[PDB]
Amino acid sequence: KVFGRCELAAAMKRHGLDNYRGYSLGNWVCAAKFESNFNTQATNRNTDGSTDYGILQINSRWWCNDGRTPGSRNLCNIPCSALLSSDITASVNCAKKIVSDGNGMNAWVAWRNRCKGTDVQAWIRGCR
Ligand SMILES: [Cl-]
Ligand SMILES: [Cl-]
Ligand SMILES: [Cl-]
Repeated sequence: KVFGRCELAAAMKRHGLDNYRGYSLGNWVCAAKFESNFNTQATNRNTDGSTDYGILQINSRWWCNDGRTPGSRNLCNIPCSALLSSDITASVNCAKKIVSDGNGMNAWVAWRNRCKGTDVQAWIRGCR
C-alpha cells in the first residue's frame, strides 16, 4: 500500500507515534517519506547483506528475521515480511523499540540527514 501523506499521518497518530519519546508526528512522517516514499512494500539491500523493510525501513541485522542475515538478531521478534503489510502496526511497534534504544531517531539515516533540524510539522500541515 502506498499511503497518502495525511492518511499515514492519521495511522501513525492512532498507533501512538505522536510525541513518542519526544518526537512530534511530523518527524515520523518526514522519516517515512524519505525512507520508503510511504510504500509499505519498500525493500532495500544493505552492503553488509542485511535488508531494510517497510514504511520505516527497519533492518534485518537487529530487528526482524528474514532467514538470510547471518549473525543477526530479531529484537522485535517478528518476520521481516510483517513489516510489508498494508497494516502498519508491526512497523510502528518495532519503530518504538528502535527509537527507545539510546540514539533516538538518529537510528534512521534519512531522518538525520533530511528531516532533523527542518520544519517537520509541514509534513502534517493541512491534515485532520
Ligand atoms: Cl520468524
Ligand atoms: Cl531522543
Ligand atoms: Cl512538504
